[PDB]
Amino acid sequence: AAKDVKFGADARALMLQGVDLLADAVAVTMGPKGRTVIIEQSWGSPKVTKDGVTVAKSIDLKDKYKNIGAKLVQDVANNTNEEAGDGTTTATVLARSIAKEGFEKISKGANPVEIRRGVMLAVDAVIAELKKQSKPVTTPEEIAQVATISANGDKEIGNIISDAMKKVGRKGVITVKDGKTLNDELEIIEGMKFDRGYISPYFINTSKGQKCEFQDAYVLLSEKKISSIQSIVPALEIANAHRKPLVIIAEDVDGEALSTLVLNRLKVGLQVVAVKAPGFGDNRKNQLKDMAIATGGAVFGEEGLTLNLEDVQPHDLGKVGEVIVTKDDAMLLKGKGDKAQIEKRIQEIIEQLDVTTSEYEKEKLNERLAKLSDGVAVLKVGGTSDVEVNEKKDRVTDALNATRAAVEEGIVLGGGCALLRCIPALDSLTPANEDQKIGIEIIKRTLKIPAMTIAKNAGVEGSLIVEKIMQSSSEVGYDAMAGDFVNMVEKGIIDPTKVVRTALLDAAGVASLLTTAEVVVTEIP
Amino acid sequence: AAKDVKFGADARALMLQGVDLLADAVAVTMGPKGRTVIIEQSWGSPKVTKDGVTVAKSIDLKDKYKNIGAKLVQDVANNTNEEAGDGTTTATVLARSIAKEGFEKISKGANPVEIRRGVMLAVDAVIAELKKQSKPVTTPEEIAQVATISANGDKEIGNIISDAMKKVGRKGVITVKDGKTLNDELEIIEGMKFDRGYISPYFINTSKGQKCEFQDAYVLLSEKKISSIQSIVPALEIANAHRKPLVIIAEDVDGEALSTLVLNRLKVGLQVVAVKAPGFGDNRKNQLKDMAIATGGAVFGEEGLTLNLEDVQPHDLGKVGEVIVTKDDAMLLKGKGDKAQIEKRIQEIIEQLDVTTSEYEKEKLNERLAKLSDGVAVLKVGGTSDVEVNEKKDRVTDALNATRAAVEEGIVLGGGCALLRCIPALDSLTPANEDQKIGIEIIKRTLKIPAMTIAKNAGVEGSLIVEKIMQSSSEVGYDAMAGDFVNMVEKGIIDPTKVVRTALLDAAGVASLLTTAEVVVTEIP
Amino acid sequence: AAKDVKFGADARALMLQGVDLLADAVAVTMGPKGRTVIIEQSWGSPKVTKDGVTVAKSIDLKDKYKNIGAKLVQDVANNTNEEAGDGTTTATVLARSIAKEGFEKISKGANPVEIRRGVMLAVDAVIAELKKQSKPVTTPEEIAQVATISANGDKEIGNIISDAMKKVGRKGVITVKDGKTLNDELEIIEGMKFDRGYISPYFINTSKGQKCEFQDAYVLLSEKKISSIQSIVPALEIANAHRKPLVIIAEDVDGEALSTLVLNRLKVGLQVVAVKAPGFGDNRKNQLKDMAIATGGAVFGEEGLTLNLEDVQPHDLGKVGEVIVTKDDAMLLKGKGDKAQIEKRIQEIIEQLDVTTSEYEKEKLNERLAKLSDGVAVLKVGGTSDVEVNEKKDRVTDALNATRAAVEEGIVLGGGCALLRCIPALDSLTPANEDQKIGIEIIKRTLKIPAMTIAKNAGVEGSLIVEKIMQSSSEVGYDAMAGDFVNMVEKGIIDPTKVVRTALLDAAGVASLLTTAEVVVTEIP
Repeated sequence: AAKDVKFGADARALMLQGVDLLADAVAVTMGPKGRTVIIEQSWGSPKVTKDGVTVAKSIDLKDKYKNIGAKLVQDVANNTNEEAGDGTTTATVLARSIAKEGFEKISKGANPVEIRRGVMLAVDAVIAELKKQSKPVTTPEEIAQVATISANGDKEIGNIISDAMKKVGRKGVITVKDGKTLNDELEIIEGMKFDRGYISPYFINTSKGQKCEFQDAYVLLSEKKISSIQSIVPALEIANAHRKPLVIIAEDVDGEALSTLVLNRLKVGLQVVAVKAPGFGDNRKNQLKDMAIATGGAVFGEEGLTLNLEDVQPHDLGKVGEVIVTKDDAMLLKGKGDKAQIEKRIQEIIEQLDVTTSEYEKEKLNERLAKLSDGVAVLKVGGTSDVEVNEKKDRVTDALNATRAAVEEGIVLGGGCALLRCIPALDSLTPANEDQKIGIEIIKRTLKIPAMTIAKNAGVEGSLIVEKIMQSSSEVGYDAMAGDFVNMVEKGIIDPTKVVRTALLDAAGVASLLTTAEVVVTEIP
Repeated sequence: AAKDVKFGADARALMLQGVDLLADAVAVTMGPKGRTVIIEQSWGSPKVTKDGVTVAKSIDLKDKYKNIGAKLVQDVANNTNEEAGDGTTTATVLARSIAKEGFEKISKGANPVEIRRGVMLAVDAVIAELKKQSKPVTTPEEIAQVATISANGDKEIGNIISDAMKKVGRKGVITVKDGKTLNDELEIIEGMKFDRGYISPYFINTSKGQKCEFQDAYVLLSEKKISSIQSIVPALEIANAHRKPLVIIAEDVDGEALSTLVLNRLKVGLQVVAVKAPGFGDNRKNQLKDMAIATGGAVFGEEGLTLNLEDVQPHDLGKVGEVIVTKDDAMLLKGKGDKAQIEKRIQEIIEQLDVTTSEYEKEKLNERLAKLSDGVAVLKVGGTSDVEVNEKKDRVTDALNATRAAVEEGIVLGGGCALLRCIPALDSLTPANEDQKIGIEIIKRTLKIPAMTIAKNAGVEGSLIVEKIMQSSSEVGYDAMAGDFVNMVEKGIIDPTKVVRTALLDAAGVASLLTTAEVVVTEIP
Repeated sequence: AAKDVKFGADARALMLQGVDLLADAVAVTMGPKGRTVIIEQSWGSPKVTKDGVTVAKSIDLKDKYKNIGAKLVQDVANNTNEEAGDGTTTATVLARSIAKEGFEKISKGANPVEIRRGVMLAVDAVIAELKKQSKPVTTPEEIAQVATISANGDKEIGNIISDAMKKVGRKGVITVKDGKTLNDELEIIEGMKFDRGYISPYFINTSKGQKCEFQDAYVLLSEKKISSIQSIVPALEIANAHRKPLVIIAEDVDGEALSTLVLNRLKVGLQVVAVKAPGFGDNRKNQLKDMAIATGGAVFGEEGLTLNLEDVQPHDLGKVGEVIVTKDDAMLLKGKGDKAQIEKRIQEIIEQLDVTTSEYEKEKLNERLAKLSDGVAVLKVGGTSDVEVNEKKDRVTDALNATRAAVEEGIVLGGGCALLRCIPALDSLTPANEDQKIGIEIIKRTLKIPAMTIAKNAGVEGSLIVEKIMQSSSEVGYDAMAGDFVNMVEKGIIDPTKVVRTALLDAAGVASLLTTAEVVVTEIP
C-alpha cells in the first residue's frame, strides 16, 4: 500500500482547508435562528435539516488530507459529545477558529509547543472561571424551571420531568415509553441499569436511534468469558422452544460465539443479544450475583455450584419484563426471581455497608444497593396518535438529557454569552513568554466566536452585538429569538455548564493536535 | 461516499436554475387551453399529454444541484396535492415565481429571514381574504350546480353525484364501479372505510391508478403487532385450501412477516394484503372490536379469549364481499357476521354516546358509529363498451373528487381569478421594515402569475388581460375557452377553495425553504 | 433516468427535421411509377422494395428528437391505416407538408392555436366536399367493375370477388384459402367471426402476415375472467390426450394464466390461443351462449349450471373445423354441436327481434342473428404451384380489401386527383382572422401534394401536370402509367373514399399535434 507523506506547514495547510469546510457547514445551523442545509441522499428526496450533528456526520471530502482534517474534527467533537446535540457544533466552530488563528502565528515565526502551552493555560483559566460563575440546581422548583426552559415552555413536560426526578433522586434512572393514551403519565417499575453497551453493532433492533429492544427475554449470567466458546446453542434450544428471547452477560464474547452470532443475526436475526459484564473483579462477581438474585437465574461459571453452558434448563436462566441496550448503556426491566431472597440479599448488602469501611468499598456497596433497592421511573408519554407521540417522545428525551446534564454541574447563560462573561478572567493570567502570550490572545479572540455566529445566523451584525453584550450587565444577554437584550435566567436562555466545559476542552484538544501535527502520511489513490 | 459542498447564493443559483426547468415544463399545461408535451418513453411511442402532474413526475435533470431543486419543488407541490391534478401545477409555478423574485432581492442586499417573514405575513393575509370572499355549498341545488360544472356540463353525471351525496351526507363514503350495463346507476351497500393505506408498494394489483383490489377475501384482526413474527402461514394454509383471498390488520408488520410477504408476492403473488390498524390506543381496540363484529371474525390477540396466529379455523377469520386499499386509503365491502350482534353493538355505542361527555369521546364514538351504521354508496357507471366505461369512470372520479373538495371549504372564481381578487387585501398590511415590505411586494407580483400563464397559454396577451380583470367587476373574469370576459359563477368557471389555499401554502413553504437554504451538500459523480 | 428538455420552436425544428426524413423516404414509393428503396437487413441480401409501409416501418433515426418526430408520424399514419397499404404514404406526405408549411408561419409570428383551428376548419370543409363529389357502389355490375379495377384488370378475380360479395351481402365475411387445384373457386361454409384480436403477440403461428392459425381445435367459453387464475391445465390435460388444439374465450387473461401461457408457448408452443370476449355486458353473455350453441360447448362460469375450469370433459368443450385470429380480428370455422338446437336458438332470436323495440336492442339482435344464420364465404384460390398460389392469394386479399373499403363509402378519382377536385370548396370558407386564413392557405397548398409527388415519381414535371389537371374537366385526370390525360372512372384510376378521408384526417391531426407541441422531454444517452 503505497503512501504519501507531507511535512509541517505544508500538511497543516491542507488539514485546515479540510477543517474549515466542516466548520462552515456546521456553523450555519447554530443558535435558535439556525438556517437549513439541504443534504442530498441518493435515492429519495433531498433531506432538509437544521441539526448540526447530522450535517457534521454527513460530509466527507474527496482529497485525502482535507478528509483527515474533517475526520479529526468529527471523531472528537462528535464522538465525545453524544449526550446532547448542542455542544458538537460549538466544539467544531471553536476548534476551527483556534486552529486557523494559530496557523497564522506559527506561519509568522512562533513556536508551536509554546502556543499550545499558552492555549492550555488559557483554557484552564476559563474553565476555572466557568466553575465559579456557574450556579447550581438543587431544589425541585429550580428543577422545574430548568426543565420547562429546556422543553421550550412546556409546563406539563417540565412538571412531569421534575416529578420523576425528585421521586427517583438526582442519580436515579429515567426512561421514556409510549403509554397508548391521550395523557402523559409517570410510572416507576422494577428494573436495573448498568453502563456496558452492546458488543455487536449488528444487534441493532428498532433501528432508528441506534437501539436494541426486546421483550420478556431470558437472562444468562456467565462469569467465565465465552470468548471463542461454542456450545452456546444449548440455550438457543430452549430459547427457540419458548419463543421468548434471551440475553447473555459474559466477561467477553469472541471467536466462535462472536462469529456465529453476528452472521446468524444478519441472516436469521434470532432474539438474543450479548453484553459485557458490568463490573470489575470481585465487584463484578458480586454484581452478577445480585443480578442473578434479581432475575431468578444463576451464574454459568463452573466454580462452586456445577453448571455449564453445555446444558440449560428453563429455571436456570433469568427472566425479566423488558430490556433495552444501546451504545455504552444497557438496562433490564421487571426481573423475576425470589422476591424474598432479594430482600435477604438487600439485608446482606446492608450489613456489608455496616462492616466495611473503605471509600471504594462503601462506594461499590452503595452502587450494588441502589441497583436493586430502587426501581427505574418510566415516562409513559401519550397523545392523540403515534405521529404526535413519536415526536413528543423525542422532545421529552431532549429535555430529560438537558436537565440531567444541568443537575450535574449547574447552568449558565445560554446563547454563548457564558464564554463572553469569562473573558475578563484572561486578564489576570500572565505568560511565561511572548509565544505563550499569543497563546492567550488566541483564546481572547476565539471566545467571542459562538456569540458572533449565533448573531450572524439571526441576520444581525455580530461584532455590534458582542461589543454591547460585553459592556452590558453581567446578567443580561442577547436573545436571537426576540432580537433584543434580556435577562437570560429570567427569560430562560440557559444551557448546562457541562456542555460548555466539554465543548471548550475538546475544541482546545483538537486544535492543539491539529496545529502541532508535524507529519501526515496518507494512502495514495 | 465523497461529497461536494456549495454555499449561499452559489448553491441557490443552481437550485433555482434547476427549478425553472420543471416550472417551465409544467406551466405550459395550465388552464383549459393548455398545450401538449411530448414525453419520450424508451420502448414505445412517445407519449403525448396535456396533464401537469405527469410532466412534473417525468423530468429528472442531470446535474446534481439542478436535480435537487427540481426534486424539492416536486416532492412537496406534488406529494402534498394528491387529491386532484389541478393544484400541483399552480403550486410549482407560484413557487418558481416567488423564488426567482426573491433571489433577485437577496442578491441585491436584502436579509433572507426578513423576506421570509414578510412573505409568510402576506400569505396569511391572502388566505384570510380567501376564507372571506369564498362562498359555501350546502344545498343539493348548489351541489348539483358545482358537480355539473366540474364534469363539464354533464347533467347526468352531476345529477347522480348529487343524488349519492345527499343520500350518504357530506361526510359519507363514495366509490365508483363498472355496472356492466348501458346506464349509470347509484347503489348503496354494506361496507366500511378507514384511513390507513397499504404498507407494501409491492401489493399493487390492478396496477393502473396505484390500487390494490381483491374479491371475497378473508379478514384477519390482530391487536398484537406481527412485526418480525412468522407463523402467519397457518392462515395461509386455509387461505390456499379455500382459494378465496385474505386480508390482515395488524398493529404493524415487520421483519419475518414483511420480508416473507414482499418476496412471495413478488414471486408468487398470493392473495393477501397487509394494512396498519385504523385507530389509536383504546379507540383502536374498540374499533377492531367493531370491525370484528362487522366481519364475523375475532381479534387475534392473546388477551382475554385465547386465540393465536399459530392456528386458524375458517370461522375465526372475517369475511367481506370486496376490499380496496390504496395510498392512505383502505375500505371493505359487504362484511359477513352476526347481523343481530351488529345491531347489539350499535345499541352499545348508542348508550356509550349517551353516557360519555367529552368532546374527544363523543367524536370517536360518532366515528365508530358511522363506520357501521351507514353503508357506502357505489356508483355503477355504465356504457356501450369498456373503452367508454374506463374513461367515463375516470371522469366521474374527477368530478367526485372536485365536488368533495368543494363541499369542504366552498368554491371561488376559477381561472386563477380568485388570487387576483385577493390582491387588494395586501394594501392594509403594514411591514415592520423595508425587507418585510419587499416580502409583500413579492407576493403582490406573484399573485398575478396563474392568470397571466393561463392567458398566455390561450395565446392572448397576458398583462393586457390581467390589468382589465383587475379593474373590472368583482364577479366577472376571463374565460380562456371562449376568449372573453364573463360572469364566472354564472358560466361555471370555478374551483374549490381548498385547492387554491393548499397551493398557495405549499408554494410559499417551498419558496421560503429554497430562498433561505444556506448549504447544499451533494454526492460527487 | 436523467432527462433533457427543449422548448417551443427549438424542439419543433428538430422534430420536423426528423419527420422530413421519413417523409422523403416514403414519398418516393408513391403512385404506380413508384421507385425502389434498398433496405439493408443485417444477415442476408439487401431487400429491395417499392412498398411505402415497409420503408416507413423500417427507418429509425439516431438523434432522440428526430426519432420522436419520425415515430410520431409513424405510429399514427401507419397504425391507423392497417386496412390497405395505400393510404399510409399519402398520410405521411400530407403530414410533413402541412407541418413544414405551418412551421414557417409560426416562425414568422402567427399564433399556433389559431392556425390549428383554421386548418381543422379547412379539413372539415374538404371532407364535406369529398362526401359530396363521391359516388356510391351498390350494384353487382359496379362491384365487378371496381373489383376488376382494383385487381389490375384481372376479370376472373374481380368476377369471383363480386360473386362472393353479392352472395354473402355487403356486410358479409370473406376469407381466402389455397384450394390445391388449378382453378380458383368460391365456397361458403359454416363459421363465425368477431372483432376481438389475439391477446399475446407471442401466439403468432404461420408468422408471415402476423396471423394465428390452427385446425380442428377445441373451444372454451368462460364468462368469468381467468385473470390471475391457474388451473387452466385441466383443459390442457385432455388437449394433450387428444392431440387436437384448443381455444379459450375469457373475459380477460392475466397473471397466472398469462405468464404461464406466454412462456410455455415460447418454449413448448402448445396448441392453445387466448382471445377476449366478443361482446359487452348482457349482450356478451347472450353472444357467448349463441357461440356455445354453435360450437357444442358450454360456458365455464359457475352461475346457473355447475361447471369449472378445475375439471374438463371432452363433451364440455366446443369443437370447430378451423380458427383464424389476428390483430383485432378472430374467426371460427365449421362449428360442431346440436344442429337442431342451433335452429331453436335462431327461432329464439327471431322472436326476440319480434318482441324487442329499441334501436340498440334490435341492432345487437341482428348482429347475433347474422353471426349464426349466415355462413362465411371462403375463396379457394388455385394455380399451378404454390409459388404462384402464394402470390395470387396476396393479390386477391388486396383486391378484396380494396372493394370492401370501396363499398363502405364509394369511390373517387384515383391518382390523388380527388383532393385536387376538392380545392374549389376552400373558396367559400371564410376565416375569423388572418391566422385562421393562413390556416386555410396551408391546406390550399398541401392539397396539391400527392398529385405533384406521383407526377414527379413518373419523371414528369409536377406543377405543369397539376395546373393542367386543375383547369381541365372534372372527370379527366392524369394517368402516370400511360403518361397522359384520360377519363379516370372510364380507364379505372380510382380509390376508395374512406382511404382519402382517413388519410387527410390523420395527416391533419398529426400535423396539428406536431406544430403545437410546446415542450419535448427525452432521455439523455
